[PDB]
Amino acid sequence: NATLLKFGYHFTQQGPRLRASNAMMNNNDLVRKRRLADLT
Amino acid sequence: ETTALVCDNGSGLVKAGFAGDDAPRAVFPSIVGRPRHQGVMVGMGQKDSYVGDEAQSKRGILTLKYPIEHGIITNWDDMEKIWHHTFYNELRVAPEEHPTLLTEAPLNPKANREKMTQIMFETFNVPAMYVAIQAVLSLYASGRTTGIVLDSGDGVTHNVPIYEGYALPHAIMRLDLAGRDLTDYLMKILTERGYSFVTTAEREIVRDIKEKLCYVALDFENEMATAASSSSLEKSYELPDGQVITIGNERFRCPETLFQPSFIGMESAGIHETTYNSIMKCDIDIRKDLYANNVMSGGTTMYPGIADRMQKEITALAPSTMKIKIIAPPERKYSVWIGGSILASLSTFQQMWITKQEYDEAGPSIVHRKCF
Amino acid sequence: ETTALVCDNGSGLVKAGFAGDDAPRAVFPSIVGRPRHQGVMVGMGQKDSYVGDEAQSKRGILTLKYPIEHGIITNWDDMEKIWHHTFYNELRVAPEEHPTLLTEAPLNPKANREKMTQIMFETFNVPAMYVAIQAVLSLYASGRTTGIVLDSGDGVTHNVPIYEGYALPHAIMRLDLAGRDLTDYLMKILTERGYSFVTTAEREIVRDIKEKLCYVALDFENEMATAASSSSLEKSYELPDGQVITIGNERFRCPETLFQPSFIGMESAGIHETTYNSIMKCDIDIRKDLYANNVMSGGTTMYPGIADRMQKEITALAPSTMKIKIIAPPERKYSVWIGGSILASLSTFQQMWITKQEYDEAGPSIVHRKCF
Amino acid sequence: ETTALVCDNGSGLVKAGFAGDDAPRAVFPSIVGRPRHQGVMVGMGQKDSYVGDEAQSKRGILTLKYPIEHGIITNWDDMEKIWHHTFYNELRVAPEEHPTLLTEAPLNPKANREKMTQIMFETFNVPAMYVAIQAVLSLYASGRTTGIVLDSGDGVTHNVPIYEGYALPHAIMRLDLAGRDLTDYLMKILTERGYSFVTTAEREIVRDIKEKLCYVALDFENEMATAASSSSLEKSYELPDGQVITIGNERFRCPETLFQPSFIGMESAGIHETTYNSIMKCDIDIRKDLYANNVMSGGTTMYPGIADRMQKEITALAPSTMKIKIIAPPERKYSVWIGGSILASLSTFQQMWITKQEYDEAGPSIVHRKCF
Ligand SMILES: Nc1ncnc2c1ncn2[C@@H]1O[C@H](COP(=O)(O)OP(=O)(O)O)[C@@H](O)[C@H]1O
Ligand SMILES: Nc1ncnc2c1ncn2[C@@H]1O[C@H](COP(=O)(O)OP(=O)(O)O)[C@@H](O)[C@H]1O
Ligand SMILES: Nc1ncnc2c1ncn2[C@@H]1O[C@H](COP(=O)(O)OP(=O)(O)O)[C@@H](O)[C@H]1O
Ligand SMILES: [Mg+2]
Ligand SMILES: [Mg+2]
Ligand SMILES: [Mg+2]
Repeated sequence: NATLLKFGYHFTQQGPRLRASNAMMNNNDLVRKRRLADLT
Repeated sequence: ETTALVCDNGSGLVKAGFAGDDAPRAVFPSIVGRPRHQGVMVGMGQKDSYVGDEAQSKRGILTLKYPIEHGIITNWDDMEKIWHHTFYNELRVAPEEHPTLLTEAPLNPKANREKMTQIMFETFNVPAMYVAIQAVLSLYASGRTTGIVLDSGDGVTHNVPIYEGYALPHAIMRLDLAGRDLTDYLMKILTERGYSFVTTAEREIVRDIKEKLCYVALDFENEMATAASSSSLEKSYELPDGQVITIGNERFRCPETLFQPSFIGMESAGIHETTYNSIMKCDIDIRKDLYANNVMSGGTTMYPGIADRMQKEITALAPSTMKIKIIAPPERKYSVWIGGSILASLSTFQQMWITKQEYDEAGPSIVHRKCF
Repeated sequence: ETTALVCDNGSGLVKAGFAGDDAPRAVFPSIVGRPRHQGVMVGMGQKDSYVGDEAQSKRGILTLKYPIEHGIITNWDDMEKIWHHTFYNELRVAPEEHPTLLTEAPLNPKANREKMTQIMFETFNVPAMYVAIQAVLSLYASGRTTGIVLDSGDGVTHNVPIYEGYALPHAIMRLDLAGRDLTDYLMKILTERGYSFVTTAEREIVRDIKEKLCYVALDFENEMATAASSSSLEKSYELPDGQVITIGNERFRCPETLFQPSFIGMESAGIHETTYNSIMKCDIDIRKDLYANNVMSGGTTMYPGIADRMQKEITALAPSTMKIKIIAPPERKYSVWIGGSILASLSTFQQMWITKQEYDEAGPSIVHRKCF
Repeated sequence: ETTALVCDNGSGLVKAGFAGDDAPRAVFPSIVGRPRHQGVMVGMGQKDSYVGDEAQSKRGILTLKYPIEHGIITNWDDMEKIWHHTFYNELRVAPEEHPTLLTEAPLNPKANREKMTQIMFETFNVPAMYVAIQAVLSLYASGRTTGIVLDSGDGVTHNVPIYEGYALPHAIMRLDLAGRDLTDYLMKILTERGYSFVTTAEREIVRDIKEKLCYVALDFENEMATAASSSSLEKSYELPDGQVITIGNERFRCPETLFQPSFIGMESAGIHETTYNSIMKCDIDIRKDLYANNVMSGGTTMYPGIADRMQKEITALAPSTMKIKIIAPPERKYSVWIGGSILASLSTFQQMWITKQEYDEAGPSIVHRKCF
């Protein structure tokens, strides 16, 4: 999913923790890039 | 005209304030409290949390969570709650007209710094922000340029050596043993005298006991024998419900884990051995200057026996023709913040900020090319 | 029987067996484990120390020490334990009726060789023993006489050039950067992804990760850009407790320290530059023969990108009218032992042993007048 | 003022000062240091490069490079840095109003002298400059006219014989074996006792050890037997980090390479054999005068056993009816500079300068038609 920006959950395993962190950073960067592209 | 903000988000406490001052304005515990699952109190119509002093005051009906574990931000929504609380409720300021200085421990994940930049620029949007290493700020507050900083807080204990402004990252040492582990060990060893502290509300009581009554012995075995002989080392503490407890050797057995980690089952070495190993991993021509400049910072370094014990241990490990000097100022609990206030007040630093235009143009990766 | 023994005691592994064979009989890790926790169940064949595979299998409750650090024996009781284990428990032989061949890295202290001779003649008393250089054995196993051997193991990385059976000791190069340093660097850089490996039992896990998933990039910057672009270089590893981790650029950043030592703070040059410098310190008329005969040996040469990278770098450094050939056989992890089996089987070697009568007459100093 | 400058740029040290004096004003090491670690403290007057004593004092965080190797200038930007430092920072003088005298070893490339002339006339533009041979200056300082000069410094060792002011260029000998090679050999042979010096900062430590504790034996085999017998020749040295090392036979094995070059793999002969061969290549009627006038100059001649050893060896090689006299004055480390001060003060030398008009008319090639 490319839409969710915040996920409130304390993970236990570092693997999924980092996967989640990268997913959220990715989605926020999609936000950043579309804010940059729409700037004419 | 715009005043800069200095915020230090450690594992246990948040120290936030304005640049150019002497002491932080807002010092509050870095906890988020959520409703208990016991249906005792349901009448409190809040949103979904309490943060900081409000969570600590109402802790009898709350579950308390630390957003940061071992110097790493594990939950980011709770971190957003902490930053919102320290911007709007504690400092009583609007973030859009103040640059912000943040701190980070060495050998942390890069993603942590990237998400700090992203949150500060997209949710609490600042004109500029800058992330700095904590030990460099401690050395800034100490007034000198060469030295090895032992920074011990609530989640991590790290040694960083710096010589003439150059850091040596291959000799940076990190030990996951700090104040919270000592709190847990004190909770474990108070069961020997019949006192049972289990819940997270009692963990703060045990933390208060540790902050008020514990100290570091110069010789551990002699002080254990002295405690076993006479009741001169015993102190009394009054609980919030009026009960009075007495503790003896537990005053000095608790911080001794910093020098003997095997008390809690860790295979690592003590802080003195770690400091000596950090000194031995550097070049031979700078070790003498590191020996005379051992700088202590952090709240875990506030026990009133730790400088003399560290000096004795390091002098035992180092050659006898060396001057070992431990530098323990009285205000070392807030040295990182003091260094941040020093750093944010320099006229030569104002061109090193990361403006919003640069973040828009480059993204959340300019924090590696701009911040050390 | 008088069938000579060949024993190779490296920094990380012990390869022991009988002369005249093709592969070593006993290959086991060179570690000694000692318990760190409290024992509660009586008997059950509990040992006060564990050696080899038994220590590796039970490593979750043991502290593991390496008797050899950077090719130098630091603890001698543990070394006696390793030799007793490899004589009586693994090879199942009685040492008093078998001559022994041992190996040593170049530019080691003399005291190490002297005490090896003293222990082999006074505690595990052999009719004869001989100490040999590892690179000479590697050239023996390769079948040729002229060549420059790059031997990289767990503690040392040394270049020795030999032309027509004559060695040039002034061009022998030694770098204290090998597999264990790469293991430590991998432990340091896995903290960037949030994984914390601290204890010595987890060092073996990181070593296993390095042996299974790491490789050497042909171009470092292009592969870093490719890793930064897409997640095609990422691999997953299953931990002993069932956890799954994913690693990306750390697969090739770890062995790149062999070509860029400044990643761990060392001022030295890479292995290609060291090899080229060793070639340039020899006479001009033999460099061409050294160019075509680069021989790789040791377990650190087992990454599946290292021969092509070494060929590219040396061809970049050497003049364009030269044929640079890297010789990387599939069985190069045990080349030293193979050479020892070759050397101990020659009829022209039987007069070069150091008998017990000679050791009695001369003492523990004939190992310098007899062996190199 | 027009008071001529005398500058001696050797392989290891720079000796600069004013003509007509007795001792050089500025004696500093010929090194350029550049930082190798990460800078973390902003401002504080950090420089990208350090030259001379400042580089030697801060060598723990710097990589040190020598601009001159074996008497040949290999890097010219660093040489420009050295000359700028010795003109503006050490001597505190403006170069445009002072003629300059520079030195060069025999049998050097012509391009070195041409580029020295070009740099002195186009970047630090002087009214006049002159390049001289070092051994002629050494004979000038000794006060006599006839003699054979053995000048050994940090990069080269050359013998020049002169009879009644006439030089014999066909008997000039040059050997690329000097103090830096002895430093490298000492670094190699200190690994036998377990000491590991690798980085360029530790090379200066080894150089200091060599300058303080090494000496030349009168008989090598007898002193080796004496060292093997008793520990009376062992001396202790304290390292910068407080460690104490002990050395025995390494005190005299290191300078013995000057008499037995095969210790470092060179096919050449020793300095005594080279001096005798230089004497035998001259005419028969001047050899007696060369025998009585052996003049030693340079810092490599400062070992406290070298004159007696040279006298013994040359007397062994020469016929028994000859008086062999070695002239080793106490101030022979700066004899070249003293000779330059003598040469630049003569009234008969002022017409031998190379003026700017001559350089403009002829280019950077008149230095071969004017100077030797
Ligand atoms: N007087 C004291 N004695 C011992 N420990 C203390 C004292 N005061 C504070 N501490 C400990 O210091 C820790 C936090 O210190 P500090 O480094 O300032 O915060 P952070 O770790 O959040 O940066 C707390 O866990 C607390 O237990
Ligand atoms: N497939 C592999 N890829 C990379 N490194 C390896 C591989 N197999 C073994 N190694 C490394 O080789 C080192 C030891 O190799 P070897 O030279 O055979 O032992 P020793 O150094 O004890 O003589 C170990 O530290 C291990 O990390
Ligand atoms: N007391 C000493 N004993 C032996 N060698 C010395 C001593 N002092 C200096 N040296 C050596 O002399 C060398 C340089 O001498 P010098 O000729 O004055 O400099 P340069 O070679 O640069 O002209 C150095 O490499 C140093 O090792
Ligand atoms: Mg902190
Ligand atoms: Mg090996
Ligand atoms: Mg000289």
